[PDB]
Amino acid sequence: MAHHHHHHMGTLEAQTQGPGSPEGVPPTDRFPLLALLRRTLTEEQVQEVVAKLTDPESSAQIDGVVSKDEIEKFIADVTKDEPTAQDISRVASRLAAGGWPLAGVDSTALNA
Repeated sequence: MAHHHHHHMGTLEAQTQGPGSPEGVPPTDRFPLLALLRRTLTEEQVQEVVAKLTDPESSAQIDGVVSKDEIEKFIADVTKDEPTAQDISRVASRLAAGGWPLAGVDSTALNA
């Protein structure tokens, strides 16, 4: 009820850059790209969501519980206001592919 759905209207494949060529970066919450806080979760903000999500201790007090719905909470927490299957899927893709220690993860593919 009330909730509509704007169809896929967006051919604007955005580019990336960062400081130049972001690779070899350590898993540090404070990247230069974290100077952007907006409703529309771009890569940086998604990687931030997962950077928070990946700490199972902190989540236990941020909202007070640990349940996988937490993804939605953290997304909406980033001024998204609108955690849809898109957001949950992307974030989930990051944390799913974000296999900690040596899982074969790319230290550059975390950017776009």
